[PDB]
Amino acid sequence: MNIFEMLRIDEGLRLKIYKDTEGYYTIGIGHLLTKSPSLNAAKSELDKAIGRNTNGVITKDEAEKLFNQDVDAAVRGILRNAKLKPVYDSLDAVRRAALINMVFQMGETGVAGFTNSLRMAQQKRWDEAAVNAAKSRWYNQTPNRAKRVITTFRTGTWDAYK
Ligand SMILES: [Cl-]
Ligand SMILES: [Cl-]
Ligand SMILES: [Kr]
Ligand SMILES: [Kr]
Ligand SMILES: [Kr]
Repeated sequence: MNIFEMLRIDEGLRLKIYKDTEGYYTIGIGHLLTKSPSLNAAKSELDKAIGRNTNGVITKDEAEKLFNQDVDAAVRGILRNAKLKPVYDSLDAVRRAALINMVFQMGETGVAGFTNSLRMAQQKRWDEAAVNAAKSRWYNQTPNRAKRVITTFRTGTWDAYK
């Protein structure tokens, strides 16, 4: 199991523009197109992303390309975030994956806000931090995913993903 496999399980794969749980236009493997209501806006954003006239549909290949990019940007964002980088570096590899997952899903920003947990996470207080992260809109909104991610973070194993 690795980060790609993990997020691929958590975000799925859709070839046609769809709305996420939040109702935002998205495509591929969790590739948010836009926050705007405009499906037109969304095709435009899509076209620009792919470099062609998609007409709201991409191939698998295209989807995996956005995904590679998105994973990559997620990692690089972490590493340029001053709050984040140090937690990251302190982590073992499974746990690092958990952090990247959250960052991909919520942004450096949304993640920036788990300060209380993350501190505990920097401290190796697996249980404490896990319980605190649970007190989050994040968890209440996508409890099953949230659960898998928090378990991975806490245990440092992929059990949740088997
Ligand atoms: Cl893009
Ligand atoms: Cl979920
Ligand atoms: Kr955390
Ligand atoms: Kr955690
Ligand atoms: Kr966490």
